[PDB]
Amino acid sequence: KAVIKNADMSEEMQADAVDCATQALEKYNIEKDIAAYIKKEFDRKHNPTWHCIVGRNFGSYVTHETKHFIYFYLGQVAILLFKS
Amino acid sequence: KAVIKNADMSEEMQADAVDCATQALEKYNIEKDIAAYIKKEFDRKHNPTWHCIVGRNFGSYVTHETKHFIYFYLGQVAILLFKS
Amino acid sequence: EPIFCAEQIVIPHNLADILKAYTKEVIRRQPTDLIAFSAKYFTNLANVA
Amino acid sequence: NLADILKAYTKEVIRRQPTDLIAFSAKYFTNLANVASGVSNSSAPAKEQLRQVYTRGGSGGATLTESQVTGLCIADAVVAKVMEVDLSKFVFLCLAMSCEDFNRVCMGVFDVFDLLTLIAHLGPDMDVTPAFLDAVAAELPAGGGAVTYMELCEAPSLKP
Amino acid sequence: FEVEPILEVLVGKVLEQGLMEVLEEEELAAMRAHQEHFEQIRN
Amino acid sequence: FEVEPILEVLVGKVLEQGLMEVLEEEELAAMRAHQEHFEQIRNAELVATQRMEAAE
Amino acid sequence: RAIPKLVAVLALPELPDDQRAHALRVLNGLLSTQEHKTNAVAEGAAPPLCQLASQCRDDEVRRLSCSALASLGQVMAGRNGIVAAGGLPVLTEALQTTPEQAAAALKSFAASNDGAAQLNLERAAIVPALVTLLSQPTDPAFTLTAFSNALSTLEGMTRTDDGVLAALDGGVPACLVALARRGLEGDLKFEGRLMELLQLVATCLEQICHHADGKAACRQAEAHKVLAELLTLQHREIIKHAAAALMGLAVEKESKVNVMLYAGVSLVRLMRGSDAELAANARDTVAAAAEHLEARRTAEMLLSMEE
Amino acid sequence: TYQKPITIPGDFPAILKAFTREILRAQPSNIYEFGARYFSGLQG
Amino acid sequence: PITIPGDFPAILKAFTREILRAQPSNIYEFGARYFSGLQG
Repeated sequence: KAVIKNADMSEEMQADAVDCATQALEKYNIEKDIAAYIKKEFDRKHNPTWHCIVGRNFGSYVTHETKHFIYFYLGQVAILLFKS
Repeated sequence: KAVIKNADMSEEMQADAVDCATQALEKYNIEKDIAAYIKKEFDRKHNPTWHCIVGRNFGSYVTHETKHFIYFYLGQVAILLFKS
Repeated sequence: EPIFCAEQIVIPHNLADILKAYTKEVIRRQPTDLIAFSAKYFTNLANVA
Repeated sequence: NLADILKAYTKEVIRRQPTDLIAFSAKYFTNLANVASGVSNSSAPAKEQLRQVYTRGGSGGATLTESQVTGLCIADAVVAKVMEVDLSKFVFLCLAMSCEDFNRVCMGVFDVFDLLTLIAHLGPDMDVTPAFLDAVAAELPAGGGAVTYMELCEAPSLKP
Repeated sequence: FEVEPILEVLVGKVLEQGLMEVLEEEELAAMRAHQEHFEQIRN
Repeated sequence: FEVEPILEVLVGKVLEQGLMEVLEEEELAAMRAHQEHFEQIRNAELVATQRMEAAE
Repeated sequence: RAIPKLVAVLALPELPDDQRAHALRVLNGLLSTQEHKTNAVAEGAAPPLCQLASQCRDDEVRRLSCSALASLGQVMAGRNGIVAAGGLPVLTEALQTTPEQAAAALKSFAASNDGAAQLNLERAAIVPALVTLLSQPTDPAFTLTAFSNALSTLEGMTRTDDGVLAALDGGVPACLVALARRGLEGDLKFEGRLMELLQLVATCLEQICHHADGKAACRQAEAHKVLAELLTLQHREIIKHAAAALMGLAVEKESKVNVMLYAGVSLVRLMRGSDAELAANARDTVAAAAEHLEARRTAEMLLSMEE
Repeated sequence: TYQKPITIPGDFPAILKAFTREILRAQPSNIYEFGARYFSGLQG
Repeated sequence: PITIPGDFPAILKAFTREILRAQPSNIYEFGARYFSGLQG
C-alpha cells in the first residue's frame, strides 16, 4: 500500500508515482539514491525537470509547475515530488 | 557557526545566503517559517524561482541552474537552496 | 530536537542498572508476578532515597 | 576475489583503529604483502622470515614442512624440532637467522637437537668457509661423536 | 514500532546478566554452606 | 561515472559491517571471559565438593 | 525496517538457485545487527530456510543454506523461536554433511547458548549423531573449526547436564580418548584452533568427571594420552581445563590413578616452572589424585616435595 | 548433582517488555516515581 | 572509543577508485606500493 497526503496530480499519475516510489524504496538503500531513481524514471518516461526529496524531518517552501506536485508518506519517510 | 557543506554559488551570493539565514533563525523556529522567509527574500532579491528546503534529515536529487545551488548547516539545522 | 529514526532515543545505562538489579531481586526468591513485593521494593528504595 | 580480499583488509583495519591512519595502513599492507615482517618475532617465529626456505626450495616437502612450522604455535623451537624429527637444517637456520651467533647459537642449536651437519648447514646461513669448520674439528674435543659444549670449548674457547 | 529493537536488546542483555549472576552467587553460597558444615564437623 | 555508485555501496556496507562486528565480537568474548572466571572458581569449589562427597 | 523483503524472498516457495546465497548473507548480517537482529527475531521470517536446506536436493545449495541457518540460529530469541518451531530438525540435519558450514551449524547452537543448549540435550540423539560426524575425519582443517565449536558446545552442555552426555555413548572421557586417538595431527590442522578444541574437551572433562557418570567415562576411556599429546602447545585454556580435568578425575579411581601415577614429565615440569595460571588446577589435581594411585603422595615426596 | 537453574523468564518477557516499553516511551526525569507508579497502576 | 575517524573513509574511497582505474594484475602489491607513493 501507501499513503498520499497532499496532492496536485492526476489519479493515474499518483498511482504510477506510488508504484515507482515503492520499487525504489524497496530496491535501493539510501534516501538520496531513492530520490535519484524516482527522478530518473519520471525523467525517462515523462519530462526532464523533476525534483525528488525523501526526508524524515524537513520543512520546505517549494514552487512547482502546475498539476505536478505530490507530498506523500510510504512507511517511515516522506516523499516530495515536484516539477520545476 | 556556518558550515558551507556543498555549494556551487559565488562569494557575494554566499554571504547573502548565510546572513539572510542567520537573520531568519533569530526571528522564527518553524521550518515553514524559516524556509518562507529565506526564499521570499531571495526571490525578491534575485530571480523568479527559488526552491528552499529547511530540515535536519533528508536527501535530495534536484536539477539546478549552474551557480545557483547551495547546501549549508547553521549549527544543526540544514538548508538546501537552489534555483531551477 | 525532534527524533528522526530509532537512534535519537536517550535512556541511559542507569535503566540497564535498574533492570539488572530488578532481575536479581526478582529471581532470588523466584516470585513470578511479584507485583506487591516489587511495590514494597520501591517503597524501601524510596525510604532510602 | 577483489571484494573479499578488500573485506579482509577492512575488517583488520576496523579491528585495529590506530591514530596516524595513513602510516599505519601503509605499514599493515606492506607487512601483509611481504613475508618479511617488521615485528620479527623470535623463539616462536609467528612470522616466516623464510629466506632459508627460499634457499631450500621447500625444505623437503614444502606443504608438510610449512604445516609443521605453522602448527608449532627456545622452547617453541625445541617443540617444533621434536614434532618434525633438510628439515633440521631449516629449523637451525631459522633459530640462527632469528639470533646473532656468539657460540650461543651453536650451543642452543645443539641443545635443541651428532653435531657435524648442523655446523655444515650453519656455514651456508652466512650466505665463512669450510676451513673454519675443519679447524674447529682439529680443535674438537670428545671427537667420538656429538660433543658437549663445555667439553668441546677447549682449544677454540675464544670464538664468535 | 520505532522502539521494539531497543526493547529487545536490553531485555536480552539483562536476562543473561541476571541469570548468570544470581546463578553463580547461589552456587558459591551453597558451597560455603557446605564449608561451614565441615567446620562444624571439625569442631 | 562508474566510481560513484558501485564504490558507494561497497565502502558503505563494508564500513557499517565492520563497525557492527567489532562491537558484537568483543562483547561475546567478554561474556566468555566472565564464564571462564566463575567456572574456574566453581571448579576449585568443586574439587572441594569432591572432598565433601568422599569424606564419608 | 526492510529486512522483511529479503525474508520473503528467502522464504518464497521453492527458494531458487539463482543467487540463494547473497540473500542469506545479507539476512544474516541484518539478523546480526543489534537493530535488525530484533527486526528478524520478531518479524517472523519463518524456518522455511531450514525446510529448504533439508529439501536441498543439490550440492552447492545445501552448504550455503546450512551456513545461513547456523548464522541465524546464534541469537537468544532466534534460537528460542527455532526450538519452538522445531529448529532442532535443522540442528540435526546439518551434522550430516562433511562441509564445514554444515558441520559447524550443529555446534553454533550451544556455542551461542553457553548453558542454553537444553534443546540440543533434549535432542539426545542429536549429540550422538554430531559426535559420529565430528569424530570420523572427512575434509578436515575446515571441519576442524566445527570440531572446536563442538568442543565448546560440549564444554557447555556437559557441564550443564553431566549425566545426559555420559549416559550417551559419546562419553565424557570416551570422546576425549577419541580426540586423542585421532590426534588431529593430519598435516596442517594440528592445533590451529584445535588447541582451543582440546581446551574445551578438557573443560568438559573436568565438568563431567565432576559427576560419577563422568567417572565411569574416565574409567572406560583412560585418556591421559589426550593430556600428554595436547599439553605441548601450551594453550592457557587447555592447560587450565586439563589440570581441572585431572583434579575432577579423582571421582574415577581408575583413570585418576592411571593419570597421577603413569603421567609424563609435564606435571613435574609445571611444578618446576612458573605456569601459575594452570598451577591452581594442577595443584588441585595433585591434591585430589593423592588418593587415586595413592603412591602419588610418596612419589611427590621423593621428587623433592620439600622445595 | 548439578542443580538446574530453571529460573527462566517465561512471563517475565511479557512483564518486562511492557515495563521497558513504558520507560522508553516516558524518558523519566526520576526513575523512582515512574517505576513505582507504574507498579501501582499494575496493581490497579 | 571505537569509531574509525574521517581518514579511512577517504583513504578507502581513493584506494578503491585508483585500484579500479589501474586494474591491477597482482592484487596485493598495489596497496603497499600505493601507500609508499602516498606517504611522500
